[PDB]
Amino acid sequence: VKFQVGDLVWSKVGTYPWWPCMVSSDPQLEVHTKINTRGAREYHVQFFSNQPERAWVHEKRVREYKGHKQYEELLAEKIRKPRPQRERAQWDIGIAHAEKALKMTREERIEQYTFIYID
Ligand SMILES: Cc1cc(=O)n(C2CCNCC2)nc1-c1ccccc1
Repeated sequence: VKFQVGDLVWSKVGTYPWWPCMVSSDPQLEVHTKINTRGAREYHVQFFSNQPERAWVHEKRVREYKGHKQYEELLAEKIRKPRPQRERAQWDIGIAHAEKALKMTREERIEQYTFIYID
């Protein structure tokens, strides 16, 4: 286990670009990490954005978030894909939250950002 609740990370999921997140406990499993049905470790994350979104993400697609400028180093992991405006706008909002979260303590981030789940 490389990440704990409140850690800031980048997550790469499906068709989405590397996205700023906060590791969090799954609202049902009450764990932030697990071994999946293929035998691989995953982490539970909240994506930073205007709309609350969460996912279980494979450990190979989770990276420590040190700052927004790391994005260039992640793409590298010339021909470049364009940045679709609608997604770019949502990603910019997410990054603004992650940049504010970076200035907080782990306890502050947990208090400030942990989602509330309603049945
Ligand atoms: C980055 C990302 C990956 C990703 O897998 N999902 C899923 C999560 C479950 N619900 C469907 C969408 N949403 C996002 C996302 C995009 C923009 C704003 C916020 C989050």
